[PDB]
Amino acid sequence: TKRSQQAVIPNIGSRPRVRNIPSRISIYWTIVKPGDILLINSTGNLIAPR
Amino acid sequence: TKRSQQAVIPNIGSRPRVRNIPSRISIYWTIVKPGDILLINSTGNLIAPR
Amino acid sequence: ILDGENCTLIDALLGDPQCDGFQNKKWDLFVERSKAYSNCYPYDVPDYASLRSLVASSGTLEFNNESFNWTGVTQNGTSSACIRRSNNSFFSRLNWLTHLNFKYPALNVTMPNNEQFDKLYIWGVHHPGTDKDQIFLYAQASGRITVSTKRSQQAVIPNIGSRPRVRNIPSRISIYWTIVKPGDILLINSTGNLIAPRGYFKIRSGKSSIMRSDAPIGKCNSECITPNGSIPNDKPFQNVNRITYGA
Amino acid sequence: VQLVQSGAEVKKPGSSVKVSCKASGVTFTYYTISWVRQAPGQGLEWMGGIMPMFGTPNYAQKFQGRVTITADEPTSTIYMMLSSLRSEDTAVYYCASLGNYESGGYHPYFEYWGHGTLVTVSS
Amino acid sequence: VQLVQSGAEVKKPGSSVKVSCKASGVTFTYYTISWVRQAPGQGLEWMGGIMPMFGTPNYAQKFQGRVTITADEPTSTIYMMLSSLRSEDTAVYYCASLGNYESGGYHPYFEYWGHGTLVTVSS
Amino acid sequence: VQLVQSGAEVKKPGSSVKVSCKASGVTFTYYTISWVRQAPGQGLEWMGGIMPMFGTPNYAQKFQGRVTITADEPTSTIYMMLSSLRSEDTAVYYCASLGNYESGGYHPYFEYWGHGTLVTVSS
Amino acid sequence: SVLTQPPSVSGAPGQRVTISCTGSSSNIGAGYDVHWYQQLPGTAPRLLIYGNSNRPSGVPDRFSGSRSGTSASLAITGLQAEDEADYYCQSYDNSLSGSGVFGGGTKL
Amino acid sequence: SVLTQPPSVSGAPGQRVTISCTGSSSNIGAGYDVHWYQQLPGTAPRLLIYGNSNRPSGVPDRFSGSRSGTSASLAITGLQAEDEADYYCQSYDNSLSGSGVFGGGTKL
Amino acid sequence: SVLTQPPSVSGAPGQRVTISCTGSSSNIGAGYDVHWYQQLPGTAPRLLIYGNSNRPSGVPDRFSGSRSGTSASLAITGLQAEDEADYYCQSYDNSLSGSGVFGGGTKL
Repeated sequence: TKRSQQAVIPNIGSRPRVRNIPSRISIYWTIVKPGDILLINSTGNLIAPR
Repeated sequence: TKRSQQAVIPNIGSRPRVRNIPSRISIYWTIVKPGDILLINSTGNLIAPR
Repeated sequence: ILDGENCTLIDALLGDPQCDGFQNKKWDLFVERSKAYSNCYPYDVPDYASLRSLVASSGTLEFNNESFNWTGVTQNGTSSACIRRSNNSFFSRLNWLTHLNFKYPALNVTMPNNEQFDKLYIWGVHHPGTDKDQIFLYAQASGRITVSTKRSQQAVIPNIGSRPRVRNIPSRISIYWTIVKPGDILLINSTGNLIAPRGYFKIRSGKSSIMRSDAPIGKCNSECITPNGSIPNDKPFQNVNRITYGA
Repeated sequence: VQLVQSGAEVKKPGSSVKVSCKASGVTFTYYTISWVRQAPGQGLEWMGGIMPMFGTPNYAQKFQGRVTITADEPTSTIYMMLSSLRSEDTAVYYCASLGNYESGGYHPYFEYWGHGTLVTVSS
Repeated sequence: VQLVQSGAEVKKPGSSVKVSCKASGVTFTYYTISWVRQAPGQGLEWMGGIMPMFGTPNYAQKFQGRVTITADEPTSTIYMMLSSLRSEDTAVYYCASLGNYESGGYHPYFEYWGHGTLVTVSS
Repeated sequence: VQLVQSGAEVKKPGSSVKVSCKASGVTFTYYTISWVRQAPGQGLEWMGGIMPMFGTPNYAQKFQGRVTITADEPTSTIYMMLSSLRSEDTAVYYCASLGNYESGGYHPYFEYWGHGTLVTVSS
Repeated sequence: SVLTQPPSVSGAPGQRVTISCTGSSSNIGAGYDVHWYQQLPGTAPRLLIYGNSNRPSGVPDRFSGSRSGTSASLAITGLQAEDEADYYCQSYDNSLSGSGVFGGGTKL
Repeated sequence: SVLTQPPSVSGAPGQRVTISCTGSSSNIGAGYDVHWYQQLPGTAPRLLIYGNSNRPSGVPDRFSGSRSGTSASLAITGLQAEDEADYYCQSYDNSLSGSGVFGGGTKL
Repeated sequence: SVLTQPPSVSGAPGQRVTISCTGSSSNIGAGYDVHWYQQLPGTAPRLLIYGNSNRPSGVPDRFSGSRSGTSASLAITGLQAEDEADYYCQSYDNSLSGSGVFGGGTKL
């Protein structure tokens, strides 16, 4: 946003299987104030908001 | 320094243009106590102190 | 009382050779001296304050060796910065893995917790001071470590680079910890630079704590100990020191 | 880096060899000093090896027992002791520093060479 | 990984085909099982595909409507149903697992093959 | 990006040249606009250069003192002023934008060219 | 079916170089690769080339290939009489699904 | 002007290989590249090679080059009669600014 | 000693290509490299190739090598009469230590 930057790099690797899934989803949040703009640059692995 | 290490990797990417600039500067600080030594290794993108 | 001579709590936890006698010790109050200093491999701890606090509150150094399957790498790594008895050695509780036959296979080691208590695992990441040194030790230029449980993931990427030489070492060791609850499983994937653990610490809850003080230890009976010394507790208030322990 | 080995004239009856090879100004700490011999009339033969900052010097198992490598903190000397000298140990002994490269099938090579002490065994 | 397809002798008048292909011991979870036919006297023809852990099996639009792939949690079976069998569905049906490679113009190839059920339609 | 240079008919006695080259729709902010001349009958000769967002325009030291490049915020014009015109400044002046590539021995090349103003000096 | 394939002839020579050439228009020339699946008679086909140049675990240096522009070609550099089998090429298509275009396969 | 350039001759052959060779001492041989700008008569020049080997968006496989030590050379592998134009080489210099050294350019 | 070495002959030719070939079984063919140490008479040997193809700081383009499968070979492409010296090959071994297998070295 105009005020913040969150840069996340996914980590490929096997984790203990919880209910047969060795992968994980990391959840993040960002707040956008009036007048600001959200901009999502992604080259992969993005679970997009609706 | 003898006591601390700060390793920062810049993130190339476009952000919302604030006053026609799509880039940002991240500011960091380090304290050096008497008897210690500051050491800056940089391979680029360093905004150096004066 | 366990009077910490020359050892800090963290050094006593890792096992710097000068501090070898503090093995499997228990304590109600750990007394740290201001003269303490480290004489092993230079290290830093991210969130040092939290690790120091959590060991101190547990109040035990009970250590159980555990058999990790490190097939394919060299064990019992040793350094000239941490000499025990004029021989090269290392932190007694950490296991420095290096290459074998100039290969460091990708590790994927698992160790289940089938007990009924939590386990505290201490491990570390080595940051060589030169890209040259990185090859000599692990045969792989890059490196990435990822240790996971069912609940947590810690992904650390070592940083090759020269730091100011402290006791002739331009490299550092970063110390990390992970807690494994009953029923969970620790899984360590490493492609290099992993300072492996040799086991787990028991973790308890109780009245233990830690205190910085330079007062000599005495043969007496007093319920509250402060850095100025023990004080009588017959009076309801006191003005000696805001840092206290006991009633 | 420049490796300075010299001396070791003669040691006739028994074990007396000792060589120094004081390395000068080597930057990367986890280096090596690998001792190599060359008998007059025969090629090389790896014979020792050490990392001063690391531990446990390494031998070639054709000399395990009759060799011993050490180091020193203030001076960077690299001391080698031979036990039970025989007529089969007349040669020139070199001390070399290993260098690296990043590739598959990595293998360390002998970057910098010293000059060689002329150990000699005779009546 | 080893793929185990079997059975499917004859289904003459109408829709009765069903094939299983129980995959054994596949490690990476987001794998695939792509069904391929080979009529006797003609080459291959992609006809289906599924990722058991992902959703919505994928078809070739020359069979959309007369085919259906499913899966199962406890057993790793891959059940495929044909509807409205005709004489144009006498062939050998394979089940294969796709593998990867990192390059431009990526395209997944058929790493491991099963053995093939001999579906046959006759009077 | 498209570069729009135009005008500059004649400037006979002294210093009057001024050229604009309004760049259109350049995305990456830290770009360049490097001026290049081509006398009729001779090849190119670098003569100036500027980064509008950066500072301190750069010259060729064969013109230092008799050239001056500036910029503008609202319009993207690149204004260039020549001082003390002589008969040795009859040429065609281009304005080009530099582009990159990642390699050893990096060197920026002239990606996009303008069209060229016909500066002319005559009695 | 969609990919154009040398219909039924590879012209089985002696031990010289034998080449099978497959081509098609855009949706195969839009940047996608080819593979090469040898099919021993009856047995399920075995993979030989992926990504137009690589060789999987367990294929000799006798086989090779290359995609040159808007066409691709297998290249059997060596040859032997125990390698007589079909050869199928896979590619991708952009007819909104078009995944496994195979063709007809050469012979011998 | 600084780079030595084949003065005015490319010796326009038929459709064989034509090569223009440019060279200069250190400050051009200190590790810096060359480029190649063709100039159709009158119109602003068009780029052909950057980094001594690459080809930009929209140049055929007729043009190529290489910097070999302390010299560089364009190599027009093919040729045709509608490509008759100048060819300019850029390099860098270390006379404390020395940016856009070009030369004189060949012909045809 | 362990590595097989062309015993004492390089067959010093004129200015042609001269090749020394060293080979050994597994524990040298298990993926490890070779190097090439030239030894001027008397003076400590000087490194020429590491990793079967590279050349250190200060060796001309006259020397080259390659490990092809379960054998390796130096290749002195050029030749001159002031390069007459030994050539030793290093490899690795897996007899549980086996570090510096050298051999006997060629000549001239």
